[PDB]
Amino acid sequence: ELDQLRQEAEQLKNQIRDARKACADATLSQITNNIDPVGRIQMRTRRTLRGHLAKIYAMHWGTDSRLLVSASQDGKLIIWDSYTTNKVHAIPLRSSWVMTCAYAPSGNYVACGGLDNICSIYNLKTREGNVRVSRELAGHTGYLSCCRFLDDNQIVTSSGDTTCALWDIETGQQTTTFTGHTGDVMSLSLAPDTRLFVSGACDASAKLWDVREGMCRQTFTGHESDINAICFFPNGNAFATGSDDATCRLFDLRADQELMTYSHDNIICGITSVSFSKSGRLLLAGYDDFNCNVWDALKADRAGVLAGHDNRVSCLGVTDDGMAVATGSWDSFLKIWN
Amino acid sequence: ASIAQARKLVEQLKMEANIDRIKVSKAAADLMAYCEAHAKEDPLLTPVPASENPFR
Amino acid sequence: QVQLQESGGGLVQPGGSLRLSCAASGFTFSNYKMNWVRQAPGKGLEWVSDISQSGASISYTGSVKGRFTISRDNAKNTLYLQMNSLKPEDTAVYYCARCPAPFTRDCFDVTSTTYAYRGQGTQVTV
Amino acid sequence: CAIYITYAVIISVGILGNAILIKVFFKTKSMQTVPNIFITSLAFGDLLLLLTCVPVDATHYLAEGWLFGRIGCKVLSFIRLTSVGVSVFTLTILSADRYKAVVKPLERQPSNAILKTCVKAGCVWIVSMIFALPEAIFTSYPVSKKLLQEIHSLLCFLVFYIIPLSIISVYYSLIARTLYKSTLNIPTEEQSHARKQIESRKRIARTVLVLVALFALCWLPNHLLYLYHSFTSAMHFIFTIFSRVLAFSNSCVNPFALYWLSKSFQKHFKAQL
Amino acid sequence: VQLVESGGGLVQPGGSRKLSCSASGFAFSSFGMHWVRQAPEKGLEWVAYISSGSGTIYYADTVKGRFTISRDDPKNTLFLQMTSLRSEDTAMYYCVRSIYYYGSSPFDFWGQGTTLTVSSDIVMTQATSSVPVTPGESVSISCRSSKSLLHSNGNTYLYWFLQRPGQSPQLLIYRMSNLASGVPDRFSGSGSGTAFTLTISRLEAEDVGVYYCMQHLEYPLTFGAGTKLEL
Amino acid sequence: VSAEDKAAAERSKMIDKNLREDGEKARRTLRLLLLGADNSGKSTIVKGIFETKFQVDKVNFHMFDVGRRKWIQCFNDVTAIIFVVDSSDYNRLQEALNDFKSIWNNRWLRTISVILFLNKQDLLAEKVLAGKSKIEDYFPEFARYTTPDPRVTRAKYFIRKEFVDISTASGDGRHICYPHFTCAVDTENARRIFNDCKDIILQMNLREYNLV
Ligand SMILES: C=CC(C)(C)[C@H](OC(=O)c1ccco1)c1cc(OC)c2c(NO)ccc(N=O)c2c1OC
Repeated sequence: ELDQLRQEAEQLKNQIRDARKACADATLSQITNNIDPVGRIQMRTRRTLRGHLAKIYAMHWGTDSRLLVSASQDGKLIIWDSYTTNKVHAIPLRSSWVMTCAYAPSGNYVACGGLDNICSIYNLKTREGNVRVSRELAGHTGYLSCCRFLDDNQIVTSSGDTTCALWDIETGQQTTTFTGHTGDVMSLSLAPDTRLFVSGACDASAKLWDVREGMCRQTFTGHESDINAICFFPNGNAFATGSDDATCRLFDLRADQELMTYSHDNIICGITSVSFSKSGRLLLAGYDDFNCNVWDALKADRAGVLAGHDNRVSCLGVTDDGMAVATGSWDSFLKIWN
Repeated sequence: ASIAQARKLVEQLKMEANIDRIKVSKAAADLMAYCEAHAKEDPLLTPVPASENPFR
Repeated sequence: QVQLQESGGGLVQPGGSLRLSCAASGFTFSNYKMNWVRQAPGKGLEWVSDISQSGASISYTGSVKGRFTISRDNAKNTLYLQMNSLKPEDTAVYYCARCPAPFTRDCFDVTSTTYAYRGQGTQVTV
Repeated sequence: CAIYITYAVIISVGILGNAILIKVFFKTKSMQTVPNIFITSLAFGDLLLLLTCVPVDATHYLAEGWLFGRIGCKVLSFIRLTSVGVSVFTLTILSADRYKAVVKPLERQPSNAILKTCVKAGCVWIVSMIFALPEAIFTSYPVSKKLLQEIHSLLCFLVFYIIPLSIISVYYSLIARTLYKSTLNIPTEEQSHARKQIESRKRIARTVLVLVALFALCWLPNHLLYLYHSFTSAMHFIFTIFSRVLAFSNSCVNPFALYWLSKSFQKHFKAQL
Repeated sequence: VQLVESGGGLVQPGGSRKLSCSASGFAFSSFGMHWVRQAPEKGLEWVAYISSGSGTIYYADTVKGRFTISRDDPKNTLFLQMTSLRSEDTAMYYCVRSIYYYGSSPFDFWGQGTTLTVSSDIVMTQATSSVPVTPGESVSISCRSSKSLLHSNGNTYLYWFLQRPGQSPQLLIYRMSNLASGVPDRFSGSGSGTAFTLTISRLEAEDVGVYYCMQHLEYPLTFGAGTKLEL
Repeated sequence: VSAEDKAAAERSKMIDKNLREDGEKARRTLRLLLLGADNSGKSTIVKGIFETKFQVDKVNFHMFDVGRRKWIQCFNDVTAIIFVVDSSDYNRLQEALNDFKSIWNNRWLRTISVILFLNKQDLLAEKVLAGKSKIEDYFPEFARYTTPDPRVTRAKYFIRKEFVDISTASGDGRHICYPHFTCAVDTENARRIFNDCKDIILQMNLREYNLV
């Protein structure tokens, strides 16, 4: 009976909540109450990457920490040499509604997707000296909101059809599909070991998936509205979410519950992007009020502001050695901060 | 129908309920330990001298 | 966890009265603009009424204007819909739907097929 | 000496208007883009004109022949002439640019043309300096000035009052006709969105014609006096001071028009002051 | 990729001859194109260079004012006009493609080469010229430069080419340590700023030939004399 | 910088030039978002994404029909939103009004004007002439509504006034709605779109030029 199934589901929810409550002894703030304050964090715009003629939806850093790819709604992917601000590549797109982009760890490929429901893989290393689309991954029934390369032949995409998928670019087939979200999945983040990933959807919950197996391991709730950003802690045992209730939250996989809340009274706009520092001590979040805030992740005290964008900050990344922060925005400008 | 969806939700909740969880104090201590162990090599946390900065 | 539990529905003769309650938890009730949504048997979701964050702005669909009264209690996190002179065409399942984002007036997707911030619903029949 | 009060009031009003305009430019991020470049170039020219016109009142009023050196009273006259030229020419170019914005709206352009407008403003400054170059002698042309003085007067009158007035009048008349004809295309009825646009566009057109008339009536008397002196007291001194007051009165009008039209500028002025 | 050059042959001294190269199989418009000579029984010698879009053009000091380099992007053709040819321009002319962006591999592909017969800058001293060797024995090829090839940005602009007997040169190592695509992992490059060594861990029958060193630090590009490995 | 860095910078400058030309070519087109509904006949207005292109008076228009709180944010830089309403069916009229209100009040669509096409006026005229269906049942205010065949005229004016009241209840002039009446056989809808977009761009120029 439907009523009996609902009763069993709510009983299990109560049991899980009680287990989480029992497992909680002291909040993260109490533990990190004696930690020395991080102090004011001042970053100045080292580089301003100009050339996009429309709002920027996504950016991704290369593993070399020097090359980055940016996606813009004018149907162009631009690969920047951030040291010299030289445009290495400019990739025309079949659809100009791109809302995500990725850079392969090897650096041979970039990916993008959007309202066309397709992830396109582009080969940067061709014998013809030209960038060409390698594979087009079709099968998602909603807009692609994120994509992350696992290796040169495996990619994970989160779509607007409330599903996340793992692809095999060699054959262009969905190897496994991750289901369970009841809202549009907006972003995903891969663990350092690339065995698990976390995805945040429009149902105000994040889920931890097993790439090899293909089912959700844990579900994390606590946000009051749609989750727009997510990113792993550098050690892979935690992650931070950025949502539309003007709040960032930190979750621990082992504790399977919330850890700390990153909110302020005069912040009412939603968070569009979230990223950690190299050591995980600083959390950087992009907001709709045109600014980026730096949060002391251990103490939930704001450490700085990356003011300098005149529109919504849509993307935000940190290099693999932590030497810079690149924030793109809806004013068609990218900035490198240090 | 929605009966299959309810059964799937119940099965997922049951699979999620019976997992091991550590105390939140241990998780906080581990995050603190990582942050203090990798603090020195964080350019954003501790700014580097302009000689080694590649974005002068 | 965002939850909306509806209660107060039942069976009433035509021209009778009812009162529906929507106890809310998992979110700060004050910053959100609440709605009332119903699904007639064999029909899709229909928007019935809504109330702003403080209760200053209140709107109803023309079909139920003058018969239903919406109100909220931000202290008790409860949403109400007083019903007067029920009609045979008013039988439906009544959902309590929350606006997707706080501090905002527009409410997209409230009447969607699989909206995430809607209640289970209560059945009002005449 | 009942007229010096009006002189001081006009100079103070113009100086404060240009100061608040440039402060709004350099302080507020929202009020800083391609169209504001010509506005603030005009404000700079107005400041230079007012501050190079006040010393004439300070020195040559009563029993004070000359205070500054000959090079001083040669550089001051040059700066006054180049400020007049840059203000008038930036008025003409602003008229043209507004005409392009209004009458040809679909021909969008400014996205990275900040350098183009900056170099155009620089060219306006340079051409004003070149047109003020013939004043690099001394009162200019002390003696033996009956033909050179006459040709200088004719060319100055033409270049500074006929060509710019003609251009600004024709462009602003075209703007007025376009706005009046576009008032009809507004949804008219179903008010609170349509009638507001109608009233705003009619107000803009009226302000535009008033601007043309004010420029003409303010700048005519000074050129008339100069032409009369070039062709060949009590009442003449009053006429001269009134003519100069009218000539620089239009300077105060330049920021007031944008204050009257744009409500954003009105709020910026009310916040900054 | 394919570069074919035509226009060589016997030329009377003081005459004029035009060399044309046709590029097929790659985006010819995105590559800067070079010309390289090789007089018989002598090493290579860079001649000219035209940028992508013909924006930048360079000539060797011994050809400047007589040779003219041009490209036809719509026709994917590269030309070299030679006027007043004298009795030392007799050589085999190679067309080379080279694209420049961060991480690129210039001088990757070399044309077949056409033969023409008639009648201050960094010197790269390669010292040894012939070294006997047996297959399976590791070889080190040394190099020297008058001026340090290491730049302030950290790139040591030294290029290693191999010219097999009766074949065009092939890029082995770019910017000192980078190993070109399609090259076996046996080859390696090392050297700090002036003394460079080319290492071949295992020698096969296909590794015989003349190995050349090139500097790309400054636009008068210069080559070494070449080391010959024979069995 | 080195020789290779110089050539890389030259290639970057060539890329910059090509991007500038592409943006100049793409800035002369006007992008529109078609946001009707099923039974509204929005497809037959102008004679994944159903993109349709039309050109009148040597001005190019690009219309995007996606086939919602998240993907609607991509269309915040479009020239205008073309909202098509089936005016004959009174049952779905309230849903159309709610949809129009949601689009109008959105945070990212708060500066976009809406060209409202009240489609199928002929069917509405036939329905009101028949008299079988009364607008008063669905909309009680139509019973006490008098216009400022008269019955068809007051029905049309009430239907349009509902949407206009929604549009003018907020905005403060940052964007306005352009109501129109369409019969799904009218061939002038492209001209209406062009004139309304020209007025929208004119008002935008007036705003950005400190004239309004
Ligand atoms: C626009 C040009 C005029 C001629 C009106 C110009 O007037 C103004 O620019 C002005 C600005 C504010 C008020 O007036 C001006 C220029 C002159 O020099 C070439 C002189 C002059 N030569 O040395 C000697 C006496 C003048 N008589 O006052 C005089 C002068 O005024 C009439």
